[PDB]
Amino acid sequence: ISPIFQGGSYQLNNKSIDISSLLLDKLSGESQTVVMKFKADKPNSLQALFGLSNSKAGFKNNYFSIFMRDSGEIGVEIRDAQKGINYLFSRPASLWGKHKGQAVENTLVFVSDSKDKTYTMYVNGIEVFSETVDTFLPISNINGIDKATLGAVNREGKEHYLAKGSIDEISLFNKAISDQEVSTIPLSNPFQLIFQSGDSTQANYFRIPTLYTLSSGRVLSSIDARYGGTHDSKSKINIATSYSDDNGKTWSEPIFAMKFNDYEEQLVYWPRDNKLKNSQISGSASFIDSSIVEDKKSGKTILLADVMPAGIGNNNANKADSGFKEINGHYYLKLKKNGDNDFRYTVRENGVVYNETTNKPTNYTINDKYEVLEGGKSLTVEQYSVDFDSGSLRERHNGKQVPMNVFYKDSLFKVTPTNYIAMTTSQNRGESWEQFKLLPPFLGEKHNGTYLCPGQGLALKSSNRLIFATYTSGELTYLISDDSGQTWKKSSASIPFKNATAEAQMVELRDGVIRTFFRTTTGKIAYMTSRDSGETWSKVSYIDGIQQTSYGTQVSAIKYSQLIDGKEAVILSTPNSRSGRKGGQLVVGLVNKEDDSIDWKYHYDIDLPSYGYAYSAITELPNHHIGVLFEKYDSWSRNELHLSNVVQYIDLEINDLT
Ligand SMILES: O=S(=O)(O)CCNCc1cccc(F)c1
Repeated sequence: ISPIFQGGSYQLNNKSIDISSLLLDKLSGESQTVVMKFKADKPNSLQALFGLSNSKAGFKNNYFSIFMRDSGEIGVEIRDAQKGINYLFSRPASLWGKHKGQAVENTLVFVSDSKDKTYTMYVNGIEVFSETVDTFLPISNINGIDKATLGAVNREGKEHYLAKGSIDEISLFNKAISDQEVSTIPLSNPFQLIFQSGDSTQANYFRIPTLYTLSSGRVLSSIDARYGGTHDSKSKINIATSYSDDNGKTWSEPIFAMKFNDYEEQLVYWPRDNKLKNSQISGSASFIDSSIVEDKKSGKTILLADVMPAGIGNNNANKADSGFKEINGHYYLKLKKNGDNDFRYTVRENGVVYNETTNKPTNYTINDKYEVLEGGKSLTVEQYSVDFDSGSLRERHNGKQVPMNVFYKDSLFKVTPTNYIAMTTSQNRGESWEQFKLLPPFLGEKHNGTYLCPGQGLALKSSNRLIFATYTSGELTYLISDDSGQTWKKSSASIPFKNATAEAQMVELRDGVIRTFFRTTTGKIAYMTSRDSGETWSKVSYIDGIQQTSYGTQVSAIKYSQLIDGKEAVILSTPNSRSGRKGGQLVVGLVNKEDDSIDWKYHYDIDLPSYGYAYSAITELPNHHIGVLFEKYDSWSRNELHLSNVVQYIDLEINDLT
């Protein structure tokens, strides 16, 4: 079906455009599709792009509108006072504003389907909502519609929700076009998706992106594949990876680097209403916060992530217990058996499960995958699936058996309910990953483990040294390996905060000189410096010229390979805002070789100051472009939970930044 109306190049300059004559008598039947290509790089706080209204006295609540907010939220209202219907459907963080300083053409498709009683909205090729109702209201079946309007809604003869922007193309159809037909509509996106809803991970949500450029030129990305909405652990989360061999143009189907099987990998539409949005998968083990590095010596890729046993997050993790027991020099994972009230077992050498009460070995062993064997025979547990069919979250057995893992709720032997760090390696640059190993405790038997800083580890250019930053109360705890990650030692660096989420990322300014940038609770990004390849660390300083919120946001950083303005250059990625996670910037700093101080000379705004930007990953692509994979939404805001396809990838050149 071809359009019943088609128009274009409308400038919305705080003055509505009447298209009633052109459109109203074209609308027929109960199903409609609106296709609109529009720009708004300077939107008003709340504005309507398109309206169908009853403009008469006493019918101010009889209208259909497509509206947007300066937060990037998109939505519709469908209202009829006589029918007593006031529908409002929307999703935050659905829009782009600007890319490389030019207004982005957003492609909006809204489908109003009378047969399925469903309203569906897509923006930039992403389905942002699909709502089914019991009582369907066709958009031109509103009582007394007499105006079709661009850039406002006409209510009682006056202009409401006046817009600033432009509509380059608008088409309407007297049909609810299919999901297939929608897929064929040309897009003008400034971004790409690496991970996305419906891909091989089957997670509907993603958080905590990473990027790392490998020596072969392959670019590797890791991420939290988050199943139970966007909630941190406790939840179900796996670590997924994807790579690009063509400088970020295309990406491989994801595989898992770290995954648990105690709960099904389910693509679930997590509820966003206030009563249910804090529903949380409460009995699954999870991985969270990955970080990547490449080792030149072995050629291996190394990935670490936090590990959380069933039902555990940072909120309830046993502080005061590492989960290991010291036996004269060595660290052994503790285990609690079904029915015991204490942890009377340890995993000794060769995975042998050992009874600490009688110093006796058992017939149980723990394999490489942390699965429980009895006499060489693999034990199993029944898997769980989750659903909201009952009206609340239900977690229940699904009839499938999976290998029994000591991180599981249903396991015969269970680890201490605290946080761990695991490592996995790849010998094929991310085509497959090994079974993970737990790192040993670094701060003692009675200290819970540190938290990995997501993003990149650091491979010093002039040596074999590998470093992963981690954080805990009162310090950064750098984990250092000189033997391809086979053994690790810690290097502790005091910071003047208690309990900070001090997510830290490192750059090598020059041989042996490391600057670490980190999240604080002060509203400023901090930094410290090592001049001996991470053995010792300076006191903490703060960057002026960038603002973060009181709670802070992860910051990513790289040392650029090429000189800028004749100087060594560092690039920082972070929100720049004291209010929320928004106003994303890449900030280019030039190093003063007199004292290694940095002058933050260029600020590149990734999109509008009001549009969301949270955790991020940055890398120098082999062609010297800059790749950025980032949460394009406010991942703190309690209004922006459980959004799909907001972690997005862009390609930039240094001349775009400067
Ligand atoms: O600042 S945010 O709230 O967006 C993310 C912080 N997540 C920290 C964390 C890290 C490891 C395990 C957890 F349960 C939680």
